[PDB]
Amino acid sequence: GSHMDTTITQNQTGYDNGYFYSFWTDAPGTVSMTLHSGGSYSTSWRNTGHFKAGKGWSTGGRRTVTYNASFNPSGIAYLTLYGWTRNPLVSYLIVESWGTYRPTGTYKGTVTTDGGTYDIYETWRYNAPSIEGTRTFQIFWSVRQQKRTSGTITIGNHFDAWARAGMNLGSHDYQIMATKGWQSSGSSTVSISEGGNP
Ligand SMILES: [N+]
Ligand SMILES: [N+]
Repeated sequence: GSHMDTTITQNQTGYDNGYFYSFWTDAPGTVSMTLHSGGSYSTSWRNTGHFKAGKGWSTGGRRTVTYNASFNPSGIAYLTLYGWTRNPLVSYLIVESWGTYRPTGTYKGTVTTDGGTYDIYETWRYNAPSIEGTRTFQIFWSVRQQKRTSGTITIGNHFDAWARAGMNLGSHDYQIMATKGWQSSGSSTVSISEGGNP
């Protein structure tokens, strides 16, 4: 594209081609995010700490989104539609692919959506970094039963299934198609846009 790509290595957020982006890590210098044209970005990490990087929207909602990804973890990493709510403070992850560790937790059934079935889990995070600072909060999970690296995510269907399982979201903060991980190494290239049939 005409876009002059840049590479981010320090915690930050902003907009790029109308897309909200977020980069966060506790191991600066060991992970980078490259901003591409439109809703595209790449990541690269080597012996990192915690990291999360993605493009999407500064205010989340019941969007139907379509993505395409190259996802290459050597350890614990996820390819995931990732977001936050406030009141209550909740982090949620719709997990499309994973590395050496598949997420698990308190199992609350399944949701079938977008050509596949997802396991539903709730976990808790204690005194951890958040959009509200150091906090204890819920994590809502949908983990696809088979990995994939492209397709359409009907976010509304996950929200509804969680609600039926008694997993209640607050007022939406950001919502990104993220590459997230803990330590080890890897790379990703991810393209996201709103669109596709719900
Ligand atoms: N750690
Ligand atoms: N993690």
